[PDB]
Amino acid sequence: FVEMVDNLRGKSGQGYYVEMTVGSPPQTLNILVDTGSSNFAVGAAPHPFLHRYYQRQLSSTYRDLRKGVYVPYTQGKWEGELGTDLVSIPHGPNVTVRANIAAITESDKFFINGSNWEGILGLAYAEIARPDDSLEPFFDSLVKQTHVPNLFSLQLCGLASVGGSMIIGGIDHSLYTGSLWYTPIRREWYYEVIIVRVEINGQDLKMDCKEYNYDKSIVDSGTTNLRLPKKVFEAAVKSIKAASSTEKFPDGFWLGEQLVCWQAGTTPWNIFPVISLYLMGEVTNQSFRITILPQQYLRPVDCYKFAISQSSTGTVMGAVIMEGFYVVFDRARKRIGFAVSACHVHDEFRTAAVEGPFVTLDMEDCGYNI
Ligand SMILES: NC1=N[C@@]2(CO1)c1cc(-c3cccnc3F)ccc1Oc1c(F)cc(C3=CCOCC3)cc12
Repeated sequence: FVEMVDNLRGKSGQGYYVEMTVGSPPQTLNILVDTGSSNFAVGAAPHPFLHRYYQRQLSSTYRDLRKGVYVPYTQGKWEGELGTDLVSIPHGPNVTVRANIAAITESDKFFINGSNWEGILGLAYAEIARPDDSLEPFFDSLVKQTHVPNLFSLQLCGLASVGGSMIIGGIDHSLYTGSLWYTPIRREWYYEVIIVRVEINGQDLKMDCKEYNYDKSIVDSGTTNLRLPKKVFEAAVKSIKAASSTEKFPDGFWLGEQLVCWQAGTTPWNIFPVISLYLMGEVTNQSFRITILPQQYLRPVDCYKFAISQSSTGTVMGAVIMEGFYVVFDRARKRIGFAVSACHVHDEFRTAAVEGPFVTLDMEDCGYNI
């Protein structure tokens, strides 16, 4: 899938985007790739932050659905007008599909000042689409209307410019080393998974594993940080604090309230512990683990921010997790694959890892239910 490699760009902390076209003749837009939502929505008015926007008046293939959509989320809001049009991905499969497009006509804290994207591609499932699950997500339309296989994979490589690959309809083996290990998609809404054990430098946090997935754990390309439920974050910080105690930092730093700095080239990587998440495996009583480095959870702003934070919406495996791995969203088999990314950032002492099998009992009890 050579044509799709390196089809993602971005700025640190502002997400990864892919070039798309909408309408006839095609209008080119850069679109944020978001596995944590399910709408395709694009700027359609001259907001001052935008390089460009969708001009429905210029598209002969535009169809109005004559319905509005209103989308508040935890950190912002957009609203718009529903329609369909022809959509393609220039550095994707050689196909063109008729997709739902929300033309964004009002927004708050959605667009980012200085960013180079103009819309959002929600790759999650219809259950969390707005206004409801009748609005078919883009990927659902793509698979229904073409022979593109029902899967995609992401290699996120990490203002400094970031890069990556979105392989639509397949897997590119040059993007990872070792084997893929798969964890089940628990339910098709978000890309929900189940974490069955957590270790900091190989030391089990020893919490009831339900806490790790309260109220859910998801794989989310549209979140920068690793977000952990409050109780788990407390416990994880406590352990990370202890493991790194040879150098002392202010309390606010652990809350993301301030940075920490060292002289260029002397960041003490080795004093910071690795973080391991064991995920439910494909087989009964079988798990595997993924392990990330401080290179993943200490974000450049040599100064750095702590990129793990507390959550009230469950665990979010954001860019901090994903930049460690090649991640396969195997929708066809209701599973997510992880393999060590060929592009992840590390040092000569430690590298991100995907390892298994491990023996883990009562993994079904780790899932949260109402
Ligand atoms: N993953 C996720 N995507 C969000 C929030 O988190 C998001 C992230 C970004 C962003 C910002 C910075 C860096 N990287 C990003 F992806 C930008 C804009 C943005 O917009 C929306 C949005 F409009 C709706 C929703 C939802 C709609 C319906 O229910 C599910 C949530 C989520 C998001």
